Amino acid sequence: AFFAQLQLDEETGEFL
Amino acid sequence: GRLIYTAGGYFRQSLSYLEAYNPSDGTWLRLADLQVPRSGLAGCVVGGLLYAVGGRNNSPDGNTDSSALDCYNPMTNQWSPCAPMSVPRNRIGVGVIDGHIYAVGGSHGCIHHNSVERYEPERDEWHLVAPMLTRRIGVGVAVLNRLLYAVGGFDGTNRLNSAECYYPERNEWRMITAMNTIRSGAGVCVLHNCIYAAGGYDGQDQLNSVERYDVETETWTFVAPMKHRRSALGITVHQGRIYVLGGYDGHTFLDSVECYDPDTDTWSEVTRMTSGRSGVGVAVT
Repeated sequence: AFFAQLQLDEETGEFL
Repeated sequence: GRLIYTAGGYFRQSLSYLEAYNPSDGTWLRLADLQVPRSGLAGCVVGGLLYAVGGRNNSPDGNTDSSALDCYNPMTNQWSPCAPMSVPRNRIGVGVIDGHIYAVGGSHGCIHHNSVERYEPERDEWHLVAPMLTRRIGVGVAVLNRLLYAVGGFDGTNRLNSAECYYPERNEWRMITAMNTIRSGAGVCVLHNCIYAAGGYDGQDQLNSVERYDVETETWTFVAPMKHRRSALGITVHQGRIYVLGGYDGHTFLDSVECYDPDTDTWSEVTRMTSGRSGVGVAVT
């Protein structure tokens, strides 16, 4: 709801 | 002869690529795109057809986990949708027994699955089977002597060194000997009747180590390590050698394809993918 910054997945490198 | 197919993956967003590598002549061929972009999927083959199972479409427009099963026929260069799974499964593992596809673990949003389901191509139907003892995403799966093995992964809290196996005739999972190393997002496959686990993430760092399980001795033993540490790699076997494709190492998205020759216990980098990516689905036919 707060338009948070994306977080890095340490294993896959995807940002979500 | 047979080709190594790689489908999907991730670099900046989930990808739609389907590409085939020919180990005999070192060439790549670009084939028909996936109908929906996918990363964190798994590939397998049944009756000469390539299946792409689960994953997610992670793009700047948002993320959607996938319950999709899609079938590629190399003879037509076309994808065909099949019946979807009961639940979306990102970072799924798959195995084939008696021409049925087992879909193991994976996630749907924050849910980390212990559930397992089985697809029968002749009926285009999925059926739930007994769930694993442990929730597992980024789980390595292989089949040995018609038993299904689920190796490592992440349970929602902890990365795992544990492994379990499923006996279809009893519809029951049991824990086996744990690996020497915690591995989430390893590549797991069967080669010469041993289960190999290559790479992965140990909770702190990506791994280049590789270990193999022998059901006769109930022991995991290290073999030669890969040159490049990686997790969220694709793994497959072609003509008695293991190939690992892509992955992530905490700093970069790998394009490296390394080949393990069990007869010499050595790895070499045999080719590179057309671009770096993690979370690919890979299979050989």
